[PDB]
Order: sequence, then structure tokens, then C-alpha cells
Amino acid sequence: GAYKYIQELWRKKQSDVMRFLLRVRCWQYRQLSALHRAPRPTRPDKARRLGYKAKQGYVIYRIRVRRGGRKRPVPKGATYGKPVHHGVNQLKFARSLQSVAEERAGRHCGALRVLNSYWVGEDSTYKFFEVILIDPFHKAIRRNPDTQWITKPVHKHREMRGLTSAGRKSRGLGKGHKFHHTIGGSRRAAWRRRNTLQLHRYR
Amino acid sequence: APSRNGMILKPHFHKDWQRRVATWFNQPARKIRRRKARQARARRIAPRPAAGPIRPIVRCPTVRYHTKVRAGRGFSLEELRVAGIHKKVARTIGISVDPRRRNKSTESLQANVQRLKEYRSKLVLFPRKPSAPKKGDSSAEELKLATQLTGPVMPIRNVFKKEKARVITEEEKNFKAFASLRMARANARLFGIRAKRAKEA
Amino acid sequence: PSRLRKTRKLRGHVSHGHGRIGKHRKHPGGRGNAGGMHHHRINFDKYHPGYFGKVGMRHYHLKRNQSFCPTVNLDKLWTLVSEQTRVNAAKNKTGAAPIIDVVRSGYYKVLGKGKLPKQPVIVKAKFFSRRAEEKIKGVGGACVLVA
Amino acid sequence: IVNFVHTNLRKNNRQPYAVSELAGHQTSAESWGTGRAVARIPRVRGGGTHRSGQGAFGNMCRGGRMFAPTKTWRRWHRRVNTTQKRYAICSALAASAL
Amino acid sequence: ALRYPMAVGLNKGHKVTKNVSKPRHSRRRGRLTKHTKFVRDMIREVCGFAPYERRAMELLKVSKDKRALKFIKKRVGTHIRAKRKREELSSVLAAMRKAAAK
RNA sequence: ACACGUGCGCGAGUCGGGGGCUACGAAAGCCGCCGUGGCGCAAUGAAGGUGAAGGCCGGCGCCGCCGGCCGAGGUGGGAUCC
RNA sequence: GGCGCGCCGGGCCCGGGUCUUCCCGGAGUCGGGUUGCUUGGGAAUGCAGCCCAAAGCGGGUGGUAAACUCCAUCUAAGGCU
RNA sequence: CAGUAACGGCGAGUGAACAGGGAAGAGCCCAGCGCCGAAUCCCCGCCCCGCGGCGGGGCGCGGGAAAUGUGGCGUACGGAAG
Repeated sequence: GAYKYIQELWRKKQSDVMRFLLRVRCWQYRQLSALHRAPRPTRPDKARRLGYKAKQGYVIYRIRVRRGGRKRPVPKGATYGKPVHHGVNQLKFARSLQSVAEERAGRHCGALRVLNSYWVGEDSTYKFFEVILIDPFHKAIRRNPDTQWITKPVHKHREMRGLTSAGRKSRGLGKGHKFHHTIGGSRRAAWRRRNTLQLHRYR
Repeated sequence: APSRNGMILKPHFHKDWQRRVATWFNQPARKIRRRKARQARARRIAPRPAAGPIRPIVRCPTVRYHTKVRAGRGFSLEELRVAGIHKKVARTIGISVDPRRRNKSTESLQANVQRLKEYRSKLVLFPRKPSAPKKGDSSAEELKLATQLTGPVMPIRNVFKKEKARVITEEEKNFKAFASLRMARANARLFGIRAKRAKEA
Repeated sequence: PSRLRKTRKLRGHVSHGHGRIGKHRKHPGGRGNAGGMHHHRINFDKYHPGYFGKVGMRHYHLKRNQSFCPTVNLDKLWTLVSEQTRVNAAKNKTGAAPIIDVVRSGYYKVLGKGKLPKQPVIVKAKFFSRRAEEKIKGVGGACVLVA
Repeated sequence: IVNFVHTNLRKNNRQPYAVSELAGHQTSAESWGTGRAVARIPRVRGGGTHRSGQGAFGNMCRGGRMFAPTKTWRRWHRRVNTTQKRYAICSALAASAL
Repeated sequence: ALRYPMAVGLNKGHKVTKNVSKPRHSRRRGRLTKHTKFVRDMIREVCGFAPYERRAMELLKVSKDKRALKFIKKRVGTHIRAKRKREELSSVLAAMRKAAAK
């Protein structure tokens, strides 16, 4: 099967073949605009996994995110507080650059809905991500019983609330000993219950 | 400032705790809501059990509770196969399935098979087409005695078996329980180095 | 009941029973357990010795199930098995000892505190004390270990 | 027992009453200062109406909140021992033959 | 001589007989199927070896398989993945050493 | 939340407080294989752990131990009782 | 509005158990280093940046770092309810 | 569970989880791997009952999507084929 051959060929990114293809495309993607429509997935194979079917109504954008950490937006680096909160330079944004990419594509095309995204190249200044978008109103999606779940208003801006793959990876949830702080719905729901006086009627 | 002889305590009230006070005046109205939502459920599933499907005999883990027997999640797939039950026909005739439950033991496996021979013999099955009988469905009179079962269907009681009074034999009398404990503690512990100094020599 | 309280006898009285010289000020010794080593050293030494400092080994993921070993004595061991057994096993001439399963009653160890009444027993307990064994053997019985 | 079980079980059908958290603290008040010959109470910020410079916060101020505003998490209900509940009825039935 | 079942010791716990079924189908996940072996057999011939492996190949050839293991560890992360990698660099080099003379 | 005093109930127990069952009543009544669980009934050690009476009198001027009836102390002061 | 007994319209003609050969899985991602934040998480619980970057009898976990062993337990990097 | 394990100028203070007892209880779908003449899908025109949730049927060598992979079978509990 053709896809499994492309699968392991994308795991040898260090190879002579893929040190050329990821290098000449990373050239190409800098010369196009910051956020534009890709005519197809750069990787058919990777988009297969993340739920992209190549039918009418599925949209793939190719957006770039300026690389590096988030510095504290304060005038002249002065943070009016205690020596703890002085930090500005070596701070890191809570969400990944991939999820930042999805919620620029998703912000732009409000009519569409972000399914998922995947990596297609990094520079020293720009990571490039193909963001997969689905029409909630095209009758190829809207009449398919296994893709009509996206069309409901519950899934409005999945990218923003962090219900996409990269969106969920900063919430710090999952099961077991590692993920206690997000027991319940989320980090905030855990914090909420644990910090409530359950003042019963009787005691 | 502490007065005199009196307990040292650290009250957890240093946050904005008054905003997040959960008062239980919902409680008496909640029990009305939960009860009306439980009766109106049972009135829909009209001859079916109100608690719903049968749960398996399940040992509690971690040595505090491991002498007790619960109602588990659902029957294991090696308990349904031995009972002759199909895993997807199980759910539809009121048998709890989970694909997760292992079986490390035969007695706890066999406990849940005899459990299911009871159920299928206790099972009253109504024909989908009422006015034309089908084979696997129970007899006309068993549909007419058919009532609901208020409470958990085949309820799980933890029973210790009847041991009789025995004359203590000269061997059981002679056993040294304390020294036998204290010996095995040292044999469980020191083994590692007695295996290592013996492989040495 | 507010009427039964002290505030109801302090109407008319100026200071409200909190001193006229040293006024009722908000937090004159710090909030809570402030100055435990500094200006409340004597209170924390005189009534709470051992309060400050570390001792012994940290045990990070401690569960209160692995260290579960609740004890019955030989004192109240005959309460766990009914009055009907004790009289029958005393009355009967055959010398058949009634079995006391201690794991059934909820306990995992039998300690030897009380004076066990002189008729043979069988104790199916998980753990045993040395004195607990000697008393059961002394009366004339078996200490059955169980898993 | 009857005049204890009655006096606690009749607290258990008692609906909560409370004064709102906002009640009294819906001004933008600040004390004029130490000078200006007025009594250092949080006065209302300047305007061309009656309220401007009156006296907003405090239990003693017109408008304002009450001292210790009544809370919904007041311990309204009193649970009694199940035994004492019977020992009130056996004491109530016993005294309604005599 | 009677050995009672004990809650402690070198053979402890409750007397229970143990059934032996076929293990569940996800326990064998990520075991090497010959069809999927051929794909990595195909693509390795297409692509080659990564520039960190080319230094890792050229230090095994001078019999510095500790200095290789210390190097591969630094590149790939742990002592465990690196030793598995080095038993796969030397296997494809001992495969070349068959072809080297013949 | 804690300490102590006091009143009530049951008492090596005790408590449904969460849950379920059946105008006032969102009350009250009930469940005990709903007593999980809470504190109590056991202490101690950092911990592995261990974990709360015995004299004598016979077999083997003495032995571990086969026995053997007996048995939760002693003293001084002690309200009451005889 | 809320539901079954018959006229009926199109759609769908489907299962089980054993024996036997075939097949079986998501990569700049886990993982590692370093940095900052977070956490009850302590030789780094979670999250992110950057650098390095795997495997397939594998991989993660097994609350004190590590090397060598056994043994247990799930199957990550896709989605719904 | 528990103000417990643990964190902390180990100071002030912070502080979970498992097991257990309940309320409810529901399970699942792709991609990959493979087979079936792309077996799939949207839109326009024509008519027909007919729908204030534009839907069901016929009708055209009408257009388009799509082998850079659509539909069915199938997903870790295993699965397909004979």
C-alpha cells in the first residue's frame, strides 16, 4: 500500500532526499503570504490520519507562525511587581505554535471549522503548518452521517477553546497519576471543586 | 496570638473562599428531581429491571478490601464465551459487558459463568413482533407473570461458608504461627543476597 | 441563641469587656501562627514541643491500604463469634474447638492482651503476636495462618 | 427531650433569608481625608445631586450596608439523634392519655 | 509438617488456581510484521543513514563502540535506545562486511 | 476549626451527616448485607517492624521443658457499707 | 404532541461456532538535554520554547537519579457520545 | 480518604490521589493493512406527489468532485478471506 511507503519516508527527515525537499519547500513557503489556501494537502498521507477525506467541502490552509518564545509585553521591560514577576525574555507561551497556527486559520475563516493540523517544515524564523478546515454547510459534509457532528453549533471555534489535537496538548489532561490537576473537565474545573466549601444544610 | 494550652491548627480560609461557597438548599429539591427522573425512566422500560443490567461478582483490589465482593463494571469476554453469550447480543438482553476485565483466576471466572446460567434461565424475552411468536422468546404465560425487579437484579451478598467445630489434631496444635511469620519475613527479604553469595561460592 | 450570650450583658459598658487601657485592636500579635520562633517561642515550646524541624524518611506515594492491619485482642475475641458457640463448646464433652475466623470480623492481626477463657479455640487470623500465640496454645488451641 | 427535639426539628423547615453582598457596596466612595472638618467616613464622589459628599459605607451611614450582613450559609438546619426523635414521641404519646 | 497459606513470605498471597488464555490483541502492538519489515527494508535503501549515524558508523569501524554508545546516547537520548541503535548500526555494518570481501 | 465546662440520648460502641425508600411538607417517618466511612476500642519506632501479668508445686540440693490447681498486683490514706 | 395491531411505498437480503492459512496501526511525534512557567509531585507532576531527535519481541507507565535483569499493566502522537 | 501522603526562608502557609460507599451508566467511528470494473459524492436542467426543517422517485453518451483515494467490509475487545 502506497501510504505506508510515504509514512516511513516522512520519518527519515534527516535523509539526503528529505534534507532537500523540506529545505527547498521551506524556501518556497516563505515567499508566499503568511496565511493562504493550499490547493491540496502537501502530505496526502498525514492528512489521511487526521480525518481529511479528499472530497468536496474539505479546505486546507498553509499558515506560518513566527518562531520562538513569548516575551512579556511590558514597556521598557519594567514589570511593576515583586522580583518573581520581573521575568520578560525567557518566558514560554502555554499553547504550542501548532495550536497558535490553527486559531489564525480558524479566526480568518469563521464560516469553516478546524478539524486538525500537521507540520510541513520549520526555519529559524517560521514553522509551517497545513491547517485542515471543513465546511459545516456543504451538502457533501452536511449529508454524511459520520461528518455531520462538526456541523452542530457545539463545535464552533474548536481551535479557540482547544478541542483540536494541538489545542488539547497544553490543557494537561489525559488519565492517571500524571493528570490529577485536570481531574474533572479541565485545570479550572479541578481548581473550582477543590476550592469550594461544601457547606451542607445540616453539619 | 495563641492564648494557652490549645491545639495548633491551620484554617484553609486564606483565599477568596466566600465567592465559591456551595450551599445545600438544592438537596431536598435534587432528591425530588433524581426520584421523578428514576420512576419516569422505570415506567418507560416497562417490564425490564429498574436498576437495569446484571453486574458481575468482582473482588475489590488493594489488600484493605480484597475479602469483599462488589458489583463490577460488566462481564469479561471470557465469561460471555464460556456462558455461550455473544458480546453484542449481551447488551440488548440486559447483560453488562466491558472489553477490559482480565481473568487471572478460574474460581472468580467460574463464579460469573454460573451467575449468567441463572440470568438466561430467569430471562423473560418478549417477541419483537408480538402477535406472531419466534423461537428464542419465552412462553406466553412467562410474559403474563412478567413484572419489574425493584433493586439490583441478582443482588450481590458477601457470604462466608459454614465451618464446623473440629477436634484439633496433634499436628495443627504443634504449628508455630509467630515463628513461621518471622521466618518467612527474613526468607522473603534476605533471599536476594543468599542467592548472590551462593552463586558466588 | 443570641439572648443567652455575653454581648447582651455588655450593653451600657463602654469597652465591651475587652480592656479600657489595652484597646481591642485587630491583630496585635500577628495573624494566626505568627512569631512561632520569635515572639511566641514560649507558647510553641511550653505546649507544642517538636513543632519546628524535620524527622525521618519521606514516602511520596503513600496509600493507606498497603499499611492496613487492624487488630483484635484475645480480650474481646469471643465477642466476634456468638454466645451460642461458647456455651455449646464448653457444654460438649467431645473437645471440638469452634473456629474463630478473625478476617471475617474485619481484623487482620490477633494481639494477646486479655485472659482467654479456658476452652480450646481455632483462630484463622492473618497475622499473630508472640504473646497472642502463647495464650491460644496455653489454653490448648491452634493459631491457623490465613492469606 | 420533647422541648429540645421540637425546638431543633422546627428549625429544619426554615427557608434561608440573607441581605445581598452588593447591598451598601454599590457606591464609588472614598474618605475626603484627615482635614476638611468632616468625619473621615467614605463620602460619595463629587456631583450636583444630594448624595455627593454624604457618607456611603459603614453600618451607621444612611444608605450603606448593615454590620455583618446575614448570609445564606447560616447553619439553618439542626440534625437530632434518631434515638432522641423516638424518645420524644415516646414521651408525646405517653402524655396524651393522662 | 503443615505450611498454611500466609499473607507474607517468598510464596505469599491467597491460594487461587490460574487460568491461561490467549493474551489480548493489543499486547503484540508494534511487533515486526514481514510486510511492514519490507517497507523499512525498501525506504532505508532509498533514503540512506542520517548524518549523526554517519559519524556513528565511522567510530564503530575503529572499534570505539563505547565512544559510539556515549555519542548515540547524546544524539538519541537514553542509554537504552542508543544501545538498541548500536546493535542495528553494527548489524548493517556486519551485513556490509559479508559484502566487503564477497 | 479547636479546647474546656454543662444538658440530653445510646453506650464498646456510636453517628446517616451522603444516598435511597414512601397546603403545612424543602418537613417528618423509615433502611442495617445502605455502618462504606468517621472518630473510639492500642500503643510505639525515622523505618523495616513489633505490639500490653504471673507465682509456686511434681516429673526430667538444679535444667529448657512434660505437667499441676490457682490466679489482673502490693502498700498507706480513704467518703460510704459490714 | 405522545405509541402498537393491519393496507402499504421505496431501501436493505445481512447471522453464528470451530478448524485453517493471511493481516495488524497514526513521527519533527514520543523520548532526551536545557530554559521558563506551573504543580502536593519531591535528581524536574504538568505545559511550552529551542537543540538533538528514535524504536518495532517495540513503545509508555510502574511517584528517589542511574546500569543490568526479571514481572505486571495499558497501546501515545486521529475522531465522536 | 483528608487537612492525610507531599510541598514550604520545612517559616507563614499550601495540599492532592487510589481504594471504598453512591447518583447516573452507553457505547463507539476512522486512517493505516487489505478486497470489490469509484462500487462513491455535490450541483444544474425536465416532470411528478409534494415539503413555513427542500425532501423521496423518475430523467438525460448533462457538467463537476475523485486513483495526490470516494463508498462498502473492517479498528486492538482482534480482523478479513476460503
